[PDB]
Amino acid sequence: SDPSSINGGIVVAMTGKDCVAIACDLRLGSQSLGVSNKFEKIFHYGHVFLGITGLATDVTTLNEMFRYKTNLYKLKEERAIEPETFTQLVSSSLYERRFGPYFVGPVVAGINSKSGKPFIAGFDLIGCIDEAKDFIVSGTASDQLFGMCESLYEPNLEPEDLFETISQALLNAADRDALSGWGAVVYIIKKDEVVKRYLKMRQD
Amino acid sequence: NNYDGDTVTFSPTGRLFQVEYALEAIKQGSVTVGLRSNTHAVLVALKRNADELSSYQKKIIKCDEHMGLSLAGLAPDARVLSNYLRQQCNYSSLVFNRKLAVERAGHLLCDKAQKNTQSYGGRPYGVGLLIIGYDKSGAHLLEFQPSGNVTELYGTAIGARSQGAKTYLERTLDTFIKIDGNPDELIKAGVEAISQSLRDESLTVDNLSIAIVGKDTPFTIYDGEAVAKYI
Amino acid sequence: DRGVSTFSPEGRLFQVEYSLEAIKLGSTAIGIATKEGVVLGVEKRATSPLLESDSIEKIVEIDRHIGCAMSGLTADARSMIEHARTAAVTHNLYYDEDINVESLTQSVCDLALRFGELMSRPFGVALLIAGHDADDGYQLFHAEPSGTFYRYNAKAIGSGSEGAQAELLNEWHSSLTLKEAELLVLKILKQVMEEKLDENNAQLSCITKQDGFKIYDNEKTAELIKELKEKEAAE
Amino acid sequence: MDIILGIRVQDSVILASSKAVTRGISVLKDSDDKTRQLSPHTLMSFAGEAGDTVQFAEYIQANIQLYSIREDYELSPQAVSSFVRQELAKSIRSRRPYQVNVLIGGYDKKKNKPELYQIDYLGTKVELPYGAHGYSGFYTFSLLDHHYRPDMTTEEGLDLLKLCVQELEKRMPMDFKGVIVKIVDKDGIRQVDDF
Amino acid sequence: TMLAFRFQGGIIVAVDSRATAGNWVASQTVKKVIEINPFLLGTMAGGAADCQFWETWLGSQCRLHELREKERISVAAASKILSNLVYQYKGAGLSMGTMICGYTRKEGPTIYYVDSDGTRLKGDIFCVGSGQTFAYGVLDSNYKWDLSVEDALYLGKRSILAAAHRDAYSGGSVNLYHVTEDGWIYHGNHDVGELFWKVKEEEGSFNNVIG
Amino acid sequence: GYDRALSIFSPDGHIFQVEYALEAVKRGTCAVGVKGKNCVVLGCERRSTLKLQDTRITPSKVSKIDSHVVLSFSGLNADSRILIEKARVEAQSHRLTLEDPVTVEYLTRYVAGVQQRYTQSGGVRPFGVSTLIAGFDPRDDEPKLYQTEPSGIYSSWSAQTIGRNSKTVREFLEKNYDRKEPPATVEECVKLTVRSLLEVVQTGAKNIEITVVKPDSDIVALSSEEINQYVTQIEQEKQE
Amino acid sequence: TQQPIVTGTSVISMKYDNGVIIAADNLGSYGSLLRFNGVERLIPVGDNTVVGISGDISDMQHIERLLKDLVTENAYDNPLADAEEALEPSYIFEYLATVMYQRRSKMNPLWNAIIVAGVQSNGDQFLRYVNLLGVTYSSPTLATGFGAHMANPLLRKVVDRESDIPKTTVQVAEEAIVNAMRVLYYRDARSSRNFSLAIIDKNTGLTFKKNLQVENMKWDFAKDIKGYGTQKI
Amino acid sequence: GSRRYDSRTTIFSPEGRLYQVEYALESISHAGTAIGIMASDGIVLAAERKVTSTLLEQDTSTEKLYKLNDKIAVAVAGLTADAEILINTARIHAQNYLKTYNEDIPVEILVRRLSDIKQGYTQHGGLRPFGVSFIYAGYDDRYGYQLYTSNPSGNYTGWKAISVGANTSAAQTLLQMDYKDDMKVDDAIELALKTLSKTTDSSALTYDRLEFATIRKGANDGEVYQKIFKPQEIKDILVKTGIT
Amino acid sequence: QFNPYGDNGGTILGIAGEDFAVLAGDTRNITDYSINSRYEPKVFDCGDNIVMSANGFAADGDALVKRFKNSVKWYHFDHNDKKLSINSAARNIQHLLYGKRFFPYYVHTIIAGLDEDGKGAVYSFDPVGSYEREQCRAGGAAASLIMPFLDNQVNFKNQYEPGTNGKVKKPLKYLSVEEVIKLVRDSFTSATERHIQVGDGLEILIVTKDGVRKEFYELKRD
Ligand SMILES: [Mg+2]
Ligand SMILES: [Mg+2]
Ligand SMILES: [Mg+2]
Repeated sequence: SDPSSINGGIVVAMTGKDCVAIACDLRLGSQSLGVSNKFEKIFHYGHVFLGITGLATDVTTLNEMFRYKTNLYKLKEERAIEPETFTQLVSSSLYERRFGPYFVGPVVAGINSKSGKPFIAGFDLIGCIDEAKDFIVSGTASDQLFGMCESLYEPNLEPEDLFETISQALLNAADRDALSGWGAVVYIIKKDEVVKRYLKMRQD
Repeated sequence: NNYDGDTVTFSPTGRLFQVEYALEAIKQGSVTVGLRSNTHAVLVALKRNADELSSYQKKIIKCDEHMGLSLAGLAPDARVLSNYLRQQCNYSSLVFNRKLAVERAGHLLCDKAQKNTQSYGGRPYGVGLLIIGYDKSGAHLLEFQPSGNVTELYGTAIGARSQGAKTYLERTLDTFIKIDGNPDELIKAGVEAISQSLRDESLTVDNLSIAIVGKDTPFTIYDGEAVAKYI
Repeated sequence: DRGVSTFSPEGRLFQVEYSLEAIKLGSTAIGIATKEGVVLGVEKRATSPLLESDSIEKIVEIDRHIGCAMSGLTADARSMIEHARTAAVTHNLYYDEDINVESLTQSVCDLALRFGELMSRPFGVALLIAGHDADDGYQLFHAEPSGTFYRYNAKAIGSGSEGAQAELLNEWHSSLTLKEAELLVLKILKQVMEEKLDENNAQLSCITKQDGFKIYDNEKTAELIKELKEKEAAE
Repeated sequence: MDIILGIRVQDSVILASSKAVTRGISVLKDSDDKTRQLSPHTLMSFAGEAGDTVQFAEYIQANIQLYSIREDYELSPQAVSSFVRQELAKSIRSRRPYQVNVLIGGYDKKKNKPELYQIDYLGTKVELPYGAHGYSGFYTFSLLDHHYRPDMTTEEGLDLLKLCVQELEKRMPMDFKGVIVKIVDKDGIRQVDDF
Repeated sequence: TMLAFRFQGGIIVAVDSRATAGNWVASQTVKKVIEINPFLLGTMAGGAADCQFWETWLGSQCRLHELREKERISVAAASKILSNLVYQYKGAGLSMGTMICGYTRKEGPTIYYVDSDGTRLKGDIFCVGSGQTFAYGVLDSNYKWDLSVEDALYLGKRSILAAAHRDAYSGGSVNLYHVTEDGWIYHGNHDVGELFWKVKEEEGSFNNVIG
Repeated sequence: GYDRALSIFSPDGHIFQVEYALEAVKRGTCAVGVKGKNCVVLGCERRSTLKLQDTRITPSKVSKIDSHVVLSFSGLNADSRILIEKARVEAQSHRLTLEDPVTVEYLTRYVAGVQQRYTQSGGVRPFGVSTLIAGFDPRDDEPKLYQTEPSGIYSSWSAQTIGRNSKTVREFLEKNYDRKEPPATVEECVKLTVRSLLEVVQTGAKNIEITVVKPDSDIVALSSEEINQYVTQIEQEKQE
Repeated sequence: TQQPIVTGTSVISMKYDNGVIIAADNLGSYGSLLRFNGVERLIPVGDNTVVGISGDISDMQHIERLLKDLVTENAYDNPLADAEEALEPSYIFEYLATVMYQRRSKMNPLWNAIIVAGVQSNGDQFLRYVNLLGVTYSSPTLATGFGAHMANPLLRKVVDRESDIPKTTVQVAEEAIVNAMRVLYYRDARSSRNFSLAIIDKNTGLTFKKNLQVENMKWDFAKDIKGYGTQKI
Repeated sequence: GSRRYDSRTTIFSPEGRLYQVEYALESISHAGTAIGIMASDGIVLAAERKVTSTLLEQDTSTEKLYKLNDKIAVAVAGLTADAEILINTARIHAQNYLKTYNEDIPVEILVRRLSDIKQGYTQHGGLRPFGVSFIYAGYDDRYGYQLYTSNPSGNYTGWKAISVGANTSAAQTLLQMDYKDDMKVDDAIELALKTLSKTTDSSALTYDRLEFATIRKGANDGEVYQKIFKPQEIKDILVKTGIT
Repeated sequence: QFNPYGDNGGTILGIAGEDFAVLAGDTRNITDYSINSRYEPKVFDCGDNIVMSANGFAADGDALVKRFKNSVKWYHFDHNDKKLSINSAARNIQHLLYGKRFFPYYVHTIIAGLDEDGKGAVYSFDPVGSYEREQCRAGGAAASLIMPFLDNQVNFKNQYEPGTNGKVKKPLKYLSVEEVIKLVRDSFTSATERHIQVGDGLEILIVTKDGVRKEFYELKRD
């Protein structure tokens, strides 16, 4: 009934030293029934990464929508969109559906190509921007993620250390949620290289 | 000349040529006569045929139980205007339980025709109408012109050669107005009036069309052998 | 330029008068009404011998009790026929009865003057609407693009109309049989047609109370043509 | 309607769909084909609310057939599935949404690969090795999770499908009157007339 | 209760005649068969007005088709005009259960079940209405493809009678139609009050009732 | 909206815009249609003023409306796409509602109806296109060939040509086509269609396109070499 | 759809030999609060019609304006506005009846019960009712709200059927109406002592009486009533 | 009324020509020449900027070559403002197709769509047509490398090599002379520049008077790269081919 | 909440004879337990020898009758003063009713007259337009009290011929206008006794080839 918890899933993002990390589980279900263990929730448009939790049809729809908009942005502007600008675009796009919203919990992550400054941001289903320094959480196990991140996180972590922190934050939070898990992916992002790692986790 | 391309253009002398050309279509139409007394109102119309195989074009249209008209000019325009009257007569009945006054019926026709003379794209109506009726203030006869001008009269005639019938009625004014409680004599006067507009042809059984409305007489049309009595 | 709904100084609508000229260029169509039925006949007028003449549909069914023949810009007639068929069927739906031929004709003629700046110009086609109803019996109407319709005992429209109408003037009487009318349409068509009349370049049809509207077979018309030739050679 | 299954093997996609059409307390038909051929190498099975299912399927069919004629070209299964998803995703926020769940089984002639897509009425698309809609998956996914291997032969796929239908016939309360099975491969679409 | 089934000699259509408003019997003389044309029949179940209105409307659409196309409309096309129409009104509260039955050269004898939910089904046998289950019992146990027009007509008559007896919202009388290659043929109105005692005596059935 | 009456009558009872649309058809490349006993062939001229053309991707002159019906044309190329699109949509709509593909006559009647509508609608000009519509009705082995024109009139033809120098090829077809015995085979029908185009075309190289339509959705377009063999055989018999 | 706020109670009326009588108190209630004590709910139209309105007062004021506008509109291009083509009671009623039923059909009614009382051109008595549902009926006696339950019974004792109308004089009819108004004051919790009464006679025309009061009331017997059963003091 | 002032943009001449289309084509014949050449391993787009100035900022300037998506590009000849209206529409159409089918739009489908829009302005609406002719250079996995052209009439055709704008008659003759089917991109680059160098109305062909682009599978493995040449890169290729 | 519907009570009855037809109805109009009018005509002459009554919610009933009378007027205008046959009127009323299928005229409509062969005809409608020609039909409040009586006394249901004991039915002999009026009066007298919404007066409209005649009878006023 509650659209935000039919399919289930989670996303978490963190900042480190000259790097950002964004991660998500791979589960897609119909309430109790697990349907797919390859439903990725992180997408990217150039060097800007977007994670989306919530109702899966809207996750897919928005991805297609932001691909549409960022492709036109690039043709006209003759440059790739930046995280700060994309964040405003996501907010604008969501609020235009104020009284008929997409049931999602987006999370933007990336590094500004000009300033080199790491950037993360979260939103509610209708566009409110949460621009945190430390971390952003989203999904059915957001409470769990808040508790993991708030205790595990420390500022200025190196890429390979940040990987361990965000991976353990996601994994242990998902294991306390019935509608999350079934695999996980972690993106480690630096100014001009991105590494994608699939995590080994319990499949129940 | 340069000012007759559309209805939205006055001429340098203040004339509306498209309206005047619409008025010309009436003069080409077949003659029809209207006249009334204090009790009854009568329409007499000379119907026109295409040839000997064809029927004679109907000239008279019923609008309500107490009102109707005769036409001269573009028949389809008379159908549009008579349909409008039918609706207005009907609106008055359904909403106010009130038979539409003949004078008010004329005012509505005037205003409908007027809109077509002041706007771009449209055209004036190409027909003249003679409306007869019996309402709360007795018998009535109206003459409608597509310029918008509507005129209440004792008697009149419109169409080709209508001047002959109109002069006759102008002489007979004092006589036919007094024909009260005698429908057949009032029709006779109308048949005699329309006869002053005939040349070459005469009134035959499928040529003549008569209508009447009065105190205790609903608007009824007489055609065929029903008018042989008056030939 | 000038308005589409403009009156001429004589009090006629330019466009309506010009559409009448297009109808004069059309192929001949003849209708004859009798007490045994109404006959409708048309000149097909194929532009080339390779054109399959049976595909030329200038006579058309509106309902079981109403038929229609056309002359002029025949493409314009299609929407008029569609309206006529819809009006005929719709009335049956609303009133559980056949529609009067005059009322059908009136409904078609209401479209005529719905042009301005609605459609952009009048229809360039005249129709002969023939049918039967219980009230007024067998009827033939001539529907023009002016919105005017006259009832006729007999009528010819198209390129050979005034010559055919003069011939119908002499030949028609109130006691004609259906067979006599059929031959009469064939006779007058043969007179005004450029090419020699046969079953392939001319088409007959009739409407009777019993059998309704029927388009004649080429075999049936061919016999009536042969019957015509013999009776003309008989004196 | 009720049960629709799909399984993608080595060189083909197999769709199984129940034959029953129950309208209340009566089984009206026991030979209903709950599928439409969208293109020569693409088949879509469907299940949901009465009327909406067929109306939607035939609407999709018409659109794909229109595309085929216009371009003289067959769309890939992936392209067709994306078109279908968008229609359902559009539909879910309509005045009256299409209440239809579908499986799209196609053979991509360009890549020489079978492809199975599961899409629900919300417009939720997933590519799968095997899929189901409604209560079917609750019984069948455990068997498939167990006996399925990606290099299976069409005959092995049919045997595994029989195992699924047998389990459904044993444990499901509703009598779905067996299934119509259809295979989609490089040579096109064909129906297994004995199952 | 209304049924229709395909067989060797074409189609049999049989319906009851009762109409109710709650427990109140509004009419026992209802015409639940619609003669769309000389080859098409329409059965009516559910809302009286909805069925009547839209099936006579269907006949107007079928007539317009054969005027435009100079050819008899197919049973498939006729049924789909009705199903597409009611589908536009889906949710508004129409209540219809109908069988569109007919014969054409290209199709042969054909029956389509059309429904206010938008359901359109082709099939050999259909029973629709509150007493459909009672009619199905008799039909399924006695149906064959090789039935004589006489025997098929009786089976349809008997299957309605079965439902008229048990179903409280069915009864009145039985209307029979037989659809062939040359069109449909009406086979009379049969009052259940007389038919029941006749069948009971001749057939030896209905031994639970006393007469 | 733009409501201007562009197609209107003139004093002599002519609609000049419709007649000028025919002049656009007269300018268009020649198209020919010939129906045999069990087939219809559509021949089309390709003007050789345009070389360096990519014949793979260039819009072909003959277009499939459905799997069993085809449409060729003469006149404005851009205008033809609009009619073809509408026709293709109507073909799928007919299948969807009637559960049966369109008859060749029905599809023609639709396309002709669209063309007519553009001759008495405000703000639009007529289509500068005449079409040849050919195919076989569903479950029918009788060949069908229809023609349409800007005015909206349509009719069936045993054989017909449209476009530039169509007067000449119609002259040829009128003396060479026998109704009592039409081209009995595919070969004879294609040969007669190529012969008719050779009266007008110039070179028999890439200037002639041929498309053969047979019953039961059997439509194929002949290649350059296949057509070139007909061109070779025709002239070798002519040298006598 | 709304709910009535400021309301008017019973409107009572009856026919007599030469015309009709209509009456209605001058109160505008706001629920149980008797908020407005000077409200005129009888609205004359010309010199031959009186429209009595109960129910929502804001809607009454709207209807009052429609009628005022109706008179204005009827005078336009009408030389016989004060003669043969003057507004009749039957015209005014049918107009209101049309409006009432149209408004109910849009699910936005005028929350009223109206009685149009008047005399026609030919001297015939006119008395007809219409309400928020567009329901119409005529009778020798008509009353709204509580008047339907208490006034009609009393007025029907005077004119029980059509044949009793010529036998009923204006003095007898007015007496019955005034008595009915007293009874309603005794028994309607939303009535006032002050009321207006209108007579439309075919001979003497329209007589409109304002500031009438209920008088000759019986209360003395109240002194003898003690307790609710057993109490003696 | 207003009829008096109506030019009637969508009518036939007595000869059966569309006045406004013919006059729009006359307008385009004065525009800077644009050339497209298709090779087996890529496509070349070359175009001449019209009588420029020394004070024009060339590196940020774009009047001829535009990007529709990553696979398709266009060369413009005519009114630049008109072209940008259509270009933005085309860009949107490609994105709509990508969103619907999750595949890049086939070149012809995009070309047909724009050509249909142009057609509409010649048949209805009473508006003037777009005074623009395009050369479409694109790639998809069905037909591979494709060259098309569209003009104000809305008619489009496919080409191996083609020119639009000024001196197309002279340009098309020169292309027809030196073009061969087994030609490669580097050879096509040379042919394009040589053709412009001979057909130009200017005294000499220089880097500041040119826009240049290539669509190559010369991208690392099975994929396509668009290259809009920079002013310095156009200057280098002019020296390489031996024109300056 | 606003309830756009109401119940004005009443009861109507149509009986088709061999060459005549009657349409009767009581003259009482009510709401809840109050009488609005003891004489409020419910059955109307609509012209063309057709009589009509729309029983139930009077506002919808008056609206429908008014609209049908209007349809008769326009039928004359549009079709050359042709007489509207009873079968054609019935079909026209179906379309009037079904035109408001999703906001119905809350009425049970009955019309009576003569068919085109001169025989008596009665047509019955439900609120949403379903209709059927009948020999006998009561409508409204006390329809359930009257119809069984009419099944018995007009169609001779459950009646057999003495001596045969259930074997031979009572033959369906035709009824005269005087016989029908007796059955109508007894039907309304009986309905008045046991139904509180029925009483005051009975008005009957009789239709023959000669035209439409009226008869009025008193009913109990309690
Ligand atoms: Mg689990
Ligand atoms: Mg029972
Ligand atoms: Mg009582």
